[PDB]
Amino acid sequence: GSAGNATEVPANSTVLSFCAFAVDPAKAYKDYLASGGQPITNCVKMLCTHTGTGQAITVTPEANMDQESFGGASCCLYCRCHIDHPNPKGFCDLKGKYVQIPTTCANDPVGFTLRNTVCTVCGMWKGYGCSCD
Amino acid sequence: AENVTGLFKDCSKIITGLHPTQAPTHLSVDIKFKTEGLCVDIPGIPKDMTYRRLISMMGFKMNYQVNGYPNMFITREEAIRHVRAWIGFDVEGCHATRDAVGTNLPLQLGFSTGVNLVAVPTGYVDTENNTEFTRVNAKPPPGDQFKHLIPLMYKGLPWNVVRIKIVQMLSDTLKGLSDRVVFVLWAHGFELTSMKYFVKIGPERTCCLCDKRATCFSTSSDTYACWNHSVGFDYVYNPFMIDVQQWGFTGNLQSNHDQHCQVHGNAHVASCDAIMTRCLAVHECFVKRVDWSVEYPIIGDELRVNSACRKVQHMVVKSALLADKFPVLHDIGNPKAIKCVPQAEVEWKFYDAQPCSDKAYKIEELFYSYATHHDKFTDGVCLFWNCNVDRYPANAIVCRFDTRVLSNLNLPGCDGGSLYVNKHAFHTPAFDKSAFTNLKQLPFFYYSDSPCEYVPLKSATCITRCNLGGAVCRHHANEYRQYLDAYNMMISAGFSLWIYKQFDTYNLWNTFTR
Ligand SMILES: [Mg+2]
Ligand SMILES: [Zn+2]
Ligand SMILES: [Zn+2]
Ligand SMILES: [Zn+2]
Repeated sequence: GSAGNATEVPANSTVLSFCAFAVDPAKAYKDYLASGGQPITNCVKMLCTHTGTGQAITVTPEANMDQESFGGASCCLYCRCHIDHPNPKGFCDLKGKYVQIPTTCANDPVGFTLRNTVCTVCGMWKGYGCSCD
Repeated sequence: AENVTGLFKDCSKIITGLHPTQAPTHLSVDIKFKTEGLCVDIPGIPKDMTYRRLISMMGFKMNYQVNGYPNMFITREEAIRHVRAWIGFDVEGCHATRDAVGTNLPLQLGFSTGVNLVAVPTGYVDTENNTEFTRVNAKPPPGDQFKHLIPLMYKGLPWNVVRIKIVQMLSDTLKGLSDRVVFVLWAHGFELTSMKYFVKIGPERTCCLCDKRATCFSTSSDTYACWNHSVGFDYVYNPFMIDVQQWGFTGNLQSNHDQHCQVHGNAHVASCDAIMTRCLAVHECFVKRVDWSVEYPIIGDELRVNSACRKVQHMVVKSALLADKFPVLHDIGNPKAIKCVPQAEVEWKFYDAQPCSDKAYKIEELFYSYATHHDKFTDGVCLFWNCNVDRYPANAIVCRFDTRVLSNLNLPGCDGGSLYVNKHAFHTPAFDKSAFTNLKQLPFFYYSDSPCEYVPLKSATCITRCNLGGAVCRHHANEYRQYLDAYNMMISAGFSLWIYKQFDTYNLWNTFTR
């Protein structure tokens, strides 16, 4: 009986509990977006120069004028829902680093993290995009 | 400003907030990085290398509509449709004293079944790399009533163990009766939280290798399964639940239960609490008498019981009329006319508490009580066929259900009562010797008045249509064999046959002689 520290706000209550219980936390969220549900909010937002590397994985925030900067351990769904990681054992990619997303698609940065995967060539977002291809 | 949730509360005793990365949310990040509503990176002030923060799972509050995803909570109506999907669930708990504080963990998980599973305090804990399911220190809740939970802290058992134990105990209890589960609970919240551990969720799916919808999920290898063909399945794939207290009762569960049922006492053991939640939910819906609008698929063996019910009724009460030549027969517990023996010169009088709108003029409206009604029915004979009452009148033919016996048909109820279901399930009082005090137990016999017509079976007890001989008369010898077979089925489904003390097989022979 708090006596504790609040990490979360009501608007996200429903979604997270859903994704928590799901056998497929990925699909669960995805579908929820379809249901007319609001995407995750309150994830950690950076005050940045907006110049820097465009790269999606950064050790310190690097944003393009187009992209915006996020703590990103907030934008990792499995970190955010406190459930196991897609990686078999056991670790997470987005904890201990930062992540950038185009400002338009930064409405739901959590999905954006799941939806796309960064190439090992330029270490940057694929399709948002790559000098490769 | 601003609004916050009990859900995912950070119960750690850590005084510092979290580095903007490795922090779960902007609410979490420490003051030091926050400016102008934004959060900002300070290479200068380092992220924790090693930390353990307990995350509270409480007030899970899940109400959502997804087209592919089925509601976890069900309507009062929809919960009636599925009964003995019904299992009472109340989980005692413990709080974290030492490494962190502020949330609650499952200690003893109670069930409507006597079963009690205990667990070692286990909670979700956050580290730099991952969220990690692990043991925790915990204390018994503060009250003197809770002093009995102390020993349970040490006892057992690994959660990966428990969730399989739950699924098997749930698997074998529910297998024959239903295709799904519903949990009947008093405090919606805590036991939803306890559900995090064993339960998973998702759009409906079919049992793997099997025909029907899946109850269970196995993590070991991605699979789905039902109650039937499933073991080594550690999870529950799509449970259902409903909150009784959500129905507007005034008091605490113990008060509400204790009025209706004096059979369930109090031990604060978690099962007792989860029994009481069914025992009371049953009463609420099913002591309201015999709603005929509901429809319950039958499996099984019941249909044969259904017919054998009528067959043994017809014959007994026929003979009973021949033997003792009653002027009048008082049928009690007959909503509709429906004479069990269509044709008898006997004056047939109908009584029930609720008459059917059709055939209402034929029936007299009465609630039977031995205290009021022993005086009045003296003349003739009385018939109660599955009309269950306090102690019965001396002159009587009655069929009552014995709660005590167990079939896949009937389920526990208040108080000592069982709730029997084939269709139109009727909750019934508890089997009591005191009600049969005047009547005597009815020995099996077979009576046909007929002309006669592989191996012969000769039976001392039957009034053979022809007893001159052996006499195995291939029509009766076969017909007796069939009736005794469907009679031994009705008694196997646990019905009881009681008759007036006066009745004697012999008086039947006199109808034969001519
Ligand atoms: Mg409870
Ligand atoms: Zn993560
Ligand atoms: Zn690339
Ligand atoms: Zn009771």
